Amino acid sequence: SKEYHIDEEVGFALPNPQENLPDFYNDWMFIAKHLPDLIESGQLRERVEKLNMLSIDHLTDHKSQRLARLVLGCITMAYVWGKGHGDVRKVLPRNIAVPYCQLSKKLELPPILVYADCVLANWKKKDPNKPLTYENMDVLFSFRDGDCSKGFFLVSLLVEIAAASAIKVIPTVFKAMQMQERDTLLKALLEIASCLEKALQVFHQIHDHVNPKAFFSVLRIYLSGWKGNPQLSDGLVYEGFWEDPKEFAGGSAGQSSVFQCFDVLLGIQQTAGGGHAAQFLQDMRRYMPPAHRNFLCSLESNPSVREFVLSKGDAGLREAYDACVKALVSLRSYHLQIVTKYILIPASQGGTDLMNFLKTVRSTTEKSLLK
Amino acid sequence: KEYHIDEEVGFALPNPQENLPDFYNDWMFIAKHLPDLIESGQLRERVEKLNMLSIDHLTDHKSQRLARLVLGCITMAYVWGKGHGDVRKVLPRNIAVPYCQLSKKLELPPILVYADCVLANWKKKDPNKPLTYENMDVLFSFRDGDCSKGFFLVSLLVEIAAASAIKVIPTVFKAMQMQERDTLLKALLEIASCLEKALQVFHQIHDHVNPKAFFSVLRIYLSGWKGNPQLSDGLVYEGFWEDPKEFAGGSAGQSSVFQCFDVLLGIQQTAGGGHAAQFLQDMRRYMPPAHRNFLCSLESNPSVREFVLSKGDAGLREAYDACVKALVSLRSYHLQIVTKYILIPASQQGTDLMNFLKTVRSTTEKSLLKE
Ligand code: HEM
Ligand code: HEM
Ligand SMILES: Nc1ccc(Cl)cc1-c1ncn[nH]1
Ligand SMILES: Nc1ccc(Cl)cc1-c1ncn[nH]1
Ligand SMILES: Nc1ccc(Cl)cc1-c1ncn[nH]1
Ligand SMILES: Nc1ccc(Cl)cc1-c1ncn[nH]1
Repeated sequence: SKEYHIDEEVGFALPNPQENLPDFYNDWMFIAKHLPDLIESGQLRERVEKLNMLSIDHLTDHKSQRLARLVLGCITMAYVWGKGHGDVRKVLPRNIAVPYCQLSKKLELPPILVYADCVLANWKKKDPNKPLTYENMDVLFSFRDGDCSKGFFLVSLLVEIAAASAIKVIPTVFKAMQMQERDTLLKALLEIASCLEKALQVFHQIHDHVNPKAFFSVLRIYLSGWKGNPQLSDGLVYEGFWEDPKEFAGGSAGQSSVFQCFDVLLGIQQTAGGGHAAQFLQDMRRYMPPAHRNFLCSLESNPSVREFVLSKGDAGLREAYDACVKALVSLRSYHLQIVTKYILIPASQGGTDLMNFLKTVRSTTEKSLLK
Repeated sequence: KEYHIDEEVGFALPNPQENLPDFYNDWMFIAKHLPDLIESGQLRERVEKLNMLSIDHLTDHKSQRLARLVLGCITMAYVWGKGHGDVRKVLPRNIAVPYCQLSKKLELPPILVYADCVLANWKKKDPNKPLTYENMDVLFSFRDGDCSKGFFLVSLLVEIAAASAIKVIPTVFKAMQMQERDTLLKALLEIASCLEKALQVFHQIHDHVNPKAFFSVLRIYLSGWKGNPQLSDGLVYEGFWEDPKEFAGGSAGQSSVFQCFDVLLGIQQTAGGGHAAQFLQDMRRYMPPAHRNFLCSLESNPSVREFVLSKGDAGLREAYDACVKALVSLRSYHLQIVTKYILIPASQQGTDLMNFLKTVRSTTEKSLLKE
């Protein structure tokens, strides 16, 4: 595509993100890399309260401003959720609060671990001269041992890389519509469908590397935020930045541009209506990087691929379009079954509005089939 | 460009349609005699006796904007009735279905919206005269003595005064990239000139609106059903949705030209998770699609604010500040209007309203070039 910071190889992810900061900031990363055994010992909160306020004026490139936001975001999650059994810190220490916020609002992100931090900037290749498989990859940061966070972040990133392969044929879709290149558009839409289809096969790998009683009971709590949470009723205080507490939702895959872009490409207005789902997905855009909003906004301001394919009466076109929407329905319906496996049944051993929420998005997707 | 802009009237609808196809005479009669039907108590009767008219005989965009305006005023008149408290909670099928079908086609919620009752609700008496209050009028009003002509036309007149600055928005972004310091100064000054002229047109609101008529009559018919005690969980659109849906009443926050200058001047009115940032973002779902595409696409370009901040140019900075100073004066003068037309009439039988508008103005003066 364009300078929207989209890689041809990994798409919206950060290509080969940085693992080490300037040693100026080694006080920070010492904490982050040893979080699994700093939380167990009741000494993570104390060592955070010890650190003195470092300045953000020495983050040179963009790749280490991201790495900094990941470290500062992972510490912030570990500090406020503690061991994970209902002990909550409602005020973030001053000497890490204002470094987190000063950086965050220079990348136009909210001061909390978002999807682009802990997934897109949170990976590396085992052998740098090797492909992109679950074997040859490893996550840079985890919360506590045995939380399956390496499985969760990676297979989510792997299908992100899988679907993002279709991003570089989006410009083909829009210009085939402009020059009336029917055959090109048809092949373009078919290629998009093959990517969303194989992004579902990569999505099967979650049964192998994430365990339900693990995800629900440890990794869920560290990825929660302080927006509409009874544990942090009025939000979290960023000491020294805002005197009042600020609310921010936790990390979500709805904060991925790849996963929202195909809905606006195919003309599925998932943001239309006053529904809680249409509202959530819109709010989650301000939790995406700025170049990633501008890409979704630019897709919105293009002629509807749907209404174009609708007007042609082309049974070939209308099947290639229906192929893409069937791939999103299958993904969302298979995604519904794992929510039964990884939230519903673990919670058994309120929560019914979650399935309604997701079924709302699936139904709107499935109500966009042409024929 | 293609954002459906007008050289003279801007984001307003250029010379809207005054009549619909005689197929829809059943609708047009109810809208054109809205005060008489409500005054006699026979409006809800003639709406229930309506047959379902297919929206298919509405081809032109202008004939669809007129129908949205007609159906919207009838809808507002049906729900509120006499406006004294006896509200209807179910919108009859024979108007709810054509309403929602048309709203779907135009990507707007099924409720009366600024783009209907201001941008599409006006007429030029003499085509050879200028766009002045004595040359213009409205198409549809709610009650007798509701001062609908004043409120809508003063707003529409202000919208045109500010839209005269939209044509130099590409000049500002052209000059920033080609590094043309002179024309960027001239362009910024021209923007500040138009905004200060809009404040002068805004003064007419004292002449054609009176506080009692607005607060007691017109304000009622603009109220929606989102977060309202009288319609707890929305409105029934019979035959189109099994469940009631919530939607917000009309607001000038639904106007793009009033949100765009904040976006242009780098004044992030939408950053953070505050109520004000949320409300203004929520209102973009109430603007025409091409109008809300223009807002976020302005967010894509490099920020005019940080560019002026780097150039250490007492000329540039004084010109950039002049625009921000014009917004702060418009927003502060608007607060004197609110207390006259809402707060004071409330005191002859509120705060969260003021604290929103104070927060929005406070965010603008934070953008004054001293930080
Ligand atoms: C244990 C595994 C998973 C669980 C329990 C789960 C659960 C959920 C929940 C609760 C939501 C509601 C929105 C929110 O609360 O953030 C959601 C939405 C969503 N999830 Fe997941 N999820 C899982 C794995 C994944 C993965 C691996 C992906 C993609 C790589 C994904 C993609 C999405 C998307 C795109 C949405 C937005 C709604 C939509 O697009 O239909 N999920 N999921
Ligand atoms: C009787 C006269 C008026 C009253 C009582 C009034 C009241 C209000 C209210 C209640 C809001 C908050 C938004 C909402 O609650 O929906 C608001 C905001 C706003 N008003 Fe008005 N209004 C009046 C006239 C006007 C006019 C003629 C304009 C024309 C430009 C205008 C421009 C705006 C704008 C742009 C906002 C959005 C907030 C902002 O941009 O700062 N108002 N006003
Ligand atoms: N796949 C994910 C990866 C990272 C984060 Cl922070 C959240 C998710 C997710 N949110 C909803 N479902 N899955
Ligand atoms: N919308 C989605 C919902 C759930 C899952 Cl698992 C994936 C997607 C998606 N994949 C590509 N685009 N969107
Ligand atoms: N000026 C307006 C014109 C039409 C409608 Cl529906 C609302 C407003 C307004 N809302 C808040 N302030 N002004
Ligand atoms: N932001 C505003 C708030 C209140 C009023 Cl009355 C006008 C404006 C405005 N006019 C042109 N741009 N902005």
